[PDB]
Amino acid sequence: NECQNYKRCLEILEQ
Amino acid sequence: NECQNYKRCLEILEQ
Amino acid sequence: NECQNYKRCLEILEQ
Repeated sequence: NECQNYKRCLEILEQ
Repeated sequence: NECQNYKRCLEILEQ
Repeated sequence: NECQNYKRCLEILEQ
């Protein structure tokens, strides 16, 4: 997998 | 998506 | 769930 959703969540939550 | 699992993991792992 | 993918992404991105 590409970590796409992980990165989206990281950007939104800032943690 | 809702980042539900991401948040669960973040809370457990504390990082 | 096991947070396996979350942990992989965390290790790669280092955040």
